[PDB]
Amino acid sequence: VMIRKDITQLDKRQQLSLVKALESMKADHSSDGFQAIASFHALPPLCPSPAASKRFACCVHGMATFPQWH
Amino acid sequence: RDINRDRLFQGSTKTHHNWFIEQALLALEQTNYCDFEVQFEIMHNGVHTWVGGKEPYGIGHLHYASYDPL
Ligand code: CUO
Repeated sequence: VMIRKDITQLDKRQQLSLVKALESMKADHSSDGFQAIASFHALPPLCPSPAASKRFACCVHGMATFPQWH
Repeated sequence: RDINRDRLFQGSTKTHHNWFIEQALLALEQTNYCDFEVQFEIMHNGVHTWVGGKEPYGIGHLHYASYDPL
């Protein structure tokens, strides 16, 4: 039960963690890292394959699957 | 209500720790109901004074306080 709350409700400590965590995430060299994670949604496009000539953006947008993907 | 002391909003910088919180948390600590109540009640008093302030007919006074909707 990880809890998601309104951003406003959040405690300073709660905020503290998020700020530090994201900042560290930014640094994260790993594929799990933030920059890498960002690429999932859009450019660089990963969808057809991570290395493919034509790449499309990962958007199952305009589809029923859309909420699940997000 | 003469909340002369607007100072109430002057919480701590960490922001979680507040006077109310410190006071309340301590009250929570006691197992005994009686012990709990003494701490509990005093914490209760602070708001009455803070809002009522100097004003003769207000939260601050036992007589008048029930009149205010706060
Ligand atoms: O981004 Cu693809 O949806 Cu909000």
